[PDB]
Amino acid sequence: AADLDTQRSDIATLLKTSLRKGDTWYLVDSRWFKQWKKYVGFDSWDKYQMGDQNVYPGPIDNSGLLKDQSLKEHLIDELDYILLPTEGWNKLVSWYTLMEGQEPIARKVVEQGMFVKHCKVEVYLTELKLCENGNMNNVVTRRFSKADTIDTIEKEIRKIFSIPDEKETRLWNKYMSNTFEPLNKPDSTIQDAGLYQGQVLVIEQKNEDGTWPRG
Amino acid sequence: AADLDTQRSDIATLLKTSLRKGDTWYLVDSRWFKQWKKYVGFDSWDKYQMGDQNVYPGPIDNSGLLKDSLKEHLIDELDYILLPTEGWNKLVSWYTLMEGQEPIARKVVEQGMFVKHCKVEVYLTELKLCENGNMNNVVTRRFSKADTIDTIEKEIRKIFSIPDEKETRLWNKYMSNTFEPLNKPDSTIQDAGLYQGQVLVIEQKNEDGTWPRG
Repeated sequence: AADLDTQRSDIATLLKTSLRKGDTWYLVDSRWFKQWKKYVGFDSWDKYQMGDQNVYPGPIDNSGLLKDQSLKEHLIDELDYILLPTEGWNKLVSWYTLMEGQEPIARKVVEQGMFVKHCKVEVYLTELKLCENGNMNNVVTRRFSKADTIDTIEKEIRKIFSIPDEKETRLWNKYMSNTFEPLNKPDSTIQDAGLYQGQVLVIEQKNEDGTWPRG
Repeated sequence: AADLDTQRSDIATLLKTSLRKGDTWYLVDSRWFKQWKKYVGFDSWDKYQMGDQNVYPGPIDNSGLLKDSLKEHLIDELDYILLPTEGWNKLVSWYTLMEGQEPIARKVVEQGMFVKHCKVEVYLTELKLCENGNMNNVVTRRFSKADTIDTIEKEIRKIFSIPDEKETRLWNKYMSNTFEPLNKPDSTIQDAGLYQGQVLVIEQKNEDGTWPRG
């Protein structure tokens, strides 16, 4: 076995281990653990029997969490068991053994991705430079919120250059000199579209012909 | 004005005010704000000049933050602190706003952020799986809540030896015999509203190009 004081020290430390999707963690019946906590004096409120061999936990016993080898339903962490990382687990078995006729209870970490909405004070509105294929020198500046959509913008350009509700158009994002990317997701927000301060947007009007002025 | 102890504490809880989309907050130059702090004993480790005129902030001055009109790459907390409407008015009513100056009002914007939550998955989700032509031939698998409809379909395809060539579609079949189409391959089992013991049915397109269920 080990020094009783390092047993609690090391385990105390391993319990802090951070969850990494994929890693394997093991279950330990909360009852056995308590026998082990009492006997190692883990808690500052029950560290009064460490050493007593009448509170020797013996082999690790997980049978409480088991109906068959099959995990009882509605089990709650720190309630019916605690969890340990590969390391801290092996350390426990190498001090006490695993009660013959039982296989370890291994489970995996699951990661759930999600898009949270958070509020910030928009100190800088995104400043765009707007113009039209006809006259590239007539640049008009507008400031939008990052939460504003492309649609909100296209409609603003339309209004600025008095483009008819009935005329078809397309919108181009000018990322770098001589480089044009379409902006064809009306409902995309400025943030989601990756438009940044000072960016040039070019609107193109469809010819009375059907053809586009740019090709 | 108001006494220093209340100025400090008033402003202190106001700073903790919550960010609500559409709300208006006001910028204050850190230069002025650091002075106010010292003048009011805001920071507890720095109360030594509390009430000295040496550190009397003055009227509120944001000209540091302007060009001759907002300077770029200002940082929050470093160049400026932000105050709710009420906190602003208080400061103005205490030291007012320097002449030739307007407040710097900005609004709360809401924005997306991708975060990841992790846990030990103690109980996997059990599903029943079958091929549409054969309903009585049911096979159970246990999946992770993180698995996708696509990952599940692939698995089912193996179980029933459905060569890739065959196109397939997937259904959640309810006790009522309602067939719900699972047609978002990238939804996780959870995001797809799939639950322990539910029944999934894989349907193969006919050779002639028609679907069994139409």
